[PDB]
Amino acid sequence: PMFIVNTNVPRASVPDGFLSELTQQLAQATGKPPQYIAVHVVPDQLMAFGGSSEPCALCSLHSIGKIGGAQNRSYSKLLCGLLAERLRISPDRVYINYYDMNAANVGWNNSTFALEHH
Amino acid sequence: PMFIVNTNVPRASVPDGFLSELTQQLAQATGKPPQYIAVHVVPDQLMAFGGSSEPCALCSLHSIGKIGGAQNRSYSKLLCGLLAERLRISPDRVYINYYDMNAANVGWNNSTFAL
Amino acid sequence: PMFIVNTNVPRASVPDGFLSELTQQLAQATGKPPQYIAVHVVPDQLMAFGGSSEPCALCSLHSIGKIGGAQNRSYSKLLCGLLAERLRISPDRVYINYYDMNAANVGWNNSTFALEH
Ligand SMILES: *[C@@H](c1ccccc1F)c1ccc2cccnc2c1O
Ligand SMILES: *[C@@H](c1ccccc1F)c1ccc2cccnc2c1O
Ligand SMILES: *[C@H](c1ccccc1F)c1ccc2cccnc2c1O
Repeated sequence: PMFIVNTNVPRASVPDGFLSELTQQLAQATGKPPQYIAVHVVPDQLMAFGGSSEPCALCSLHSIGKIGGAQNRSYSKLLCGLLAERLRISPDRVYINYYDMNAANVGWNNSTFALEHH
Repeated sequence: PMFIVNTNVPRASVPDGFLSELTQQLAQATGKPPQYIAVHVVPDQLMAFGGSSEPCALCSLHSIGKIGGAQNRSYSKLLCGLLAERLRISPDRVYINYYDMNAANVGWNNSTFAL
Repeated sequence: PMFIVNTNVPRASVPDGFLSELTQQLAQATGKPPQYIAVHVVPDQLMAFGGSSEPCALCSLHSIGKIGGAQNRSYSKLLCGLLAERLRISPDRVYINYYDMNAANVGWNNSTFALEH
């Protein structure tokens, strides 16, 4: 699982432990061990949301499975809550794109997660 | 809908009004209200296109529907036109990835748009 | 085809020649002419892999076709090898998302690559 946050919030406003908190929370939420989880936060971005440059975030979550209607709603509540609490971004100025990745289309460690066939 | 531009053009070369013009033109082209539209411009990037570092752009447009053959060709004309005029990037050094998003896969305001 | 690398490795550590080597190696691996290949490298990123801030990279490769089981494993070996050699990033701290794009969903030069209908 991989979570990316792009925001116009300044770098100094990103709490020091934010990456670890996202990692732990995403581990719990996805049921995947933390060792698999990647997080990427990009502050100070030039963005508009609804024509306004008030604090906002455009995000993506990639996962192999564990993606879908009810699950995604749960992720949104969790992640909007963290962005609101830690970065002070209103949940209605956050977008999160969810991607259900096929194991064959995720590369890692010189190979992919499609190990079953040649 | 959501549009991202990554370019090696310097931030200083990004004109006042650019984000707003993108927002307005995207609202027009996609038919979605301006309040929906998110735009994100990332200048000063380390990029090569065809092995050359002349001005170029790599872009994406996500949308719930309104993605398709003729529509995408129309978006490309619109967006390449703007990037050429405003950022002086040649249209043949722009790539735009189009994504048709399912509403259940776009999160917003503590939920998704399937709800 | 376009390849993006986001990494917490500092810009100073990105070696002269890196983008060009990516460009030429990707042309070779995809069998596509270099003229088509776009590369984008983003250093100095605030990111974690497994909760650790040791060097890591999150990457993507988009291609119209030439995406699939064996091909992607080959791309991974190639690109992890280059990231390891050039940026000193361990292959097990690299993720690469592969996207098989439809020609109708890739814009270029005022249009797309779907010209048939
Ligand atoms: C999550 C993940 C991380 C980076 C890019 C794309 C992804 F889907 C993930 C990583 C590894 C993994 C191994 C086995 C089963 N599932 C996995 C993931 O969902
Ligand atoms: C590769 C490519 C570049 C940018 C975004 C998405 C892509 F798939 C690519 C570029 C151009 C092209 C022309 C004809 C046939 N295939 C092509 C590609 O795969
Ligand atoms: C715009 C949008 C933003 C991020 C990802 C994908 C998108 F399409 C958008 C926001 C909300 C919305 C609601 C209903 C129908 N379409 C919508 C959009 O296109």
